[PDB]
Amino acid sequence: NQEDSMIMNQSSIDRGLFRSLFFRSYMDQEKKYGMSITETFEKPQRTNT
Amino acid sequence: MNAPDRFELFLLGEGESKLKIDPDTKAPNAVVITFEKEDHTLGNLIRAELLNDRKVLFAAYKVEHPFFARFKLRIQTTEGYDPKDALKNACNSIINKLGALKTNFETEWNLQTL
Amino acid sequence: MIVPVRCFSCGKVVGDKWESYLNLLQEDELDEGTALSRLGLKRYCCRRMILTHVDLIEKFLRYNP
Amino acid sequence: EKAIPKDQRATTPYMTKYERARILGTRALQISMNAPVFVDLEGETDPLRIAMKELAEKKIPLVIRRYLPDGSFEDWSVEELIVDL
Amino acid sequence: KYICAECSSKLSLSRTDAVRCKDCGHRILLKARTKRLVQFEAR
Amino acid sequence: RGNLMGKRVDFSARTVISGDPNLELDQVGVPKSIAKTLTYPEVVTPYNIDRLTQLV
Amino acid sequence: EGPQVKIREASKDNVDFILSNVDLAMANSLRRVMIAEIPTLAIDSVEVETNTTVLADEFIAHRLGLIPLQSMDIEQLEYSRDCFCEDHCDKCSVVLTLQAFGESESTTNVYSKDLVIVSNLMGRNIGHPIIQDKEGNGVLICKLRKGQELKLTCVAKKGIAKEHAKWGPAAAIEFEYDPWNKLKHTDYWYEQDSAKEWPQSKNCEYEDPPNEGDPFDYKAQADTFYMNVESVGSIPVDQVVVRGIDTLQKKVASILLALTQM
Ligand SMILES: [Zn+2]
Ligand SMILES: [Zn+2]
Ligand SMILES: [Zn+2]
Repeated sequence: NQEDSMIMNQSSIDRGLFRSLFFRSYMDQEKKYGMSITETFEKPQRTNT
Repeated sequence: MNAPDRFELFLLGEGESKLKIDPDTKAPNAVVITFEKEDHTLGNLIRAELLNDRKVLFAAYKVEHPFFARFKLRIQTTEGYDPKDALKNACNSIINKLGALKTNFETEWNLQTL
Repeated sequence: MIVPVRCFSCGKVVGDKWESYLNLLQEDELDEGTALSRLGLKRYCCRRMILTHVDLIEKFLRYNP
Repeated sequence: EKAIPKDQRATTPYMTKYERARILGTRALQISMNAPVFVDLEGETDPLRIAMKELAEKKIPLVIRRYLPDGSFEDWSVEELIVDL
Repeated sequence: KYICAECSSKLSLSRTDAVRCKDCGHRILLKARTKRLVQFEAR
Repeated sequence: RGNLMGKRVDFSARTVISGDPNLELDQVGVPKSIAKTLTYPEVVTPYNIDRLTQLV
Repeated sequence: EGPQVKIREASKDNVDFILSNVDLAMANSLRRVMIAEIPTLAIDSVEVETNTTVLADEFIAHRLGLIPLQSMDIEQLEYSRDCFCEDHCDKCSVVLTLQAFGESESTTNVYSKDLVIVSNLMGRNIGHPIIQDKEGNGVLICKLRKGQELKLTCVAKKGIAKEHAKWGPAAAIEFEYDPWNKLKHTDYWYEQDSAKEWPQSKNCEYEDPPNEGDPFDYKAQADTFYMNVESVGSIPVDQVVVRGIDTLQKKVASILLALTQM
């Protein structure tokens, strides 16, 4: 714990001490580049890709 | 992301011996016993039992790093006394004391109604 | 959200008495310390674990989902 | 004409730490590239240790060109250099 | 395959179909959890 | 001053530092993941041919 | 004769006793094995089939793991890593099912008693959730609103607290010795008077107060250790100490066996 460091109890850590949930959100759009042409949300099948 | 295997602390790894005994050249009749996957619990007790024996001269336990569940016990006895025999005697005495304590605790618990 | 299952410091189970703690605070109108002592919390670790907890689970359940 | 004869050299005969490091690195690189080894190896495989042993035994055939600011250079064999370290 | 944020009713819509809830005008159209087996550990 | 005096490096890692009384003065602890990602191009030699084969 | 135990008091999940004619190292090792080396049964794996509560699957799984489970017959149970089984066979694991859902306007509280044992215990009183509250509900797990369905399976394996604190059979293990400063092990921090600043310990009444007339006893050693063991509920304190002693003896015997083999 030198240099202001700290020692944390492993038992407490695994027992519910300072556990956190991190949520990250990704956004996607089908923005149209040219009329009549738009992106599609489909699983690629390796054909023509 | 690379935390140590928690179960590995008390479980022997593949191709790993529980005890590794090697000679020590620092002093005559000195040996080093590396205990794997063990903590202060057994090392301190074994060393304390060893120090209680008159024949045993030096008995010191060292933990290299908290990350690794392993320690080293340096044992030096008098001439003509094999350190392994001293360790075996200390372990037998520890077992006898533990059995006596268990029997006493059981008797006391049985005697008490609660 | 919910009261911790076990005390962080020692590991004593404290989740059983949270409802009893609330009942003692409300039904019997007892003070925090007296209620905690009655519940059987001697070490201050469990005392602060129970006292400092906040019931955010009810607030989350206030929403329709 | 710039080259100075073997004698009448004003540079320090004692080996320099930079020179020692450079010689060790060059010898280790050569050994790693399957270069001949002039010292018998007693169960040693690390190139740096082999280079250190060769320097201790003065078996390194390298040279040092002490370059003066003007441009003149003085040649020094590893064997004659004195390693204070 | 999909649920409504408010109605919370299954839709099971397909491709080239409106993404608006049939019961209400809301069109959040959340999706239900995967049917694949999921396992977690207390560690 | 952006690409000649100071330029980005391939073989290098960066991360937090923690104290360790049980380490030698010249010895520095390294994460296993960083060690795996970072590599050294050791040339094959008869001295360590077996060791390199085992590593491969 | 050896070391003897003087149980000052006993309870359902709390026993205070005194150990005499025992070394400090032995007492410390006993405490360590009792807090860490005692096998216990706790939920290890959580499989979610239909969860829609406000909480998270990992969160609820962690909460379930800490739930105490009966482990009186833990010795009969075998570690999963030891027995040759495909996955969580009845011989090495206990299987429970948690099912719940809300209704019109009454929140559904999930407790330990809601867990239902599904595996065959073969007449073994192991894996039953521990209930100690007066109401008997148990440990609160979560709360479900209308339309929130909770449906999961829990597999509990034999393990020790060293791998995870959830297996800890004892919450707090108080260990004290030398109430009066006879061995000079501790130098009390004082500003006006050491005795006044530091209140006398409860165990002080069980030892003769020191007399200033006599000199310091340099031959004295730690003895008469006052130990209070409290059990979470999985194992009674008496069985907790018995199992700790058994585990320490087994470890010493394993060391001896390794020495003999090598
Ligand atoms: Zn506590
Ligand atoms: Zn809708
Ligand atoms: Zn099995």
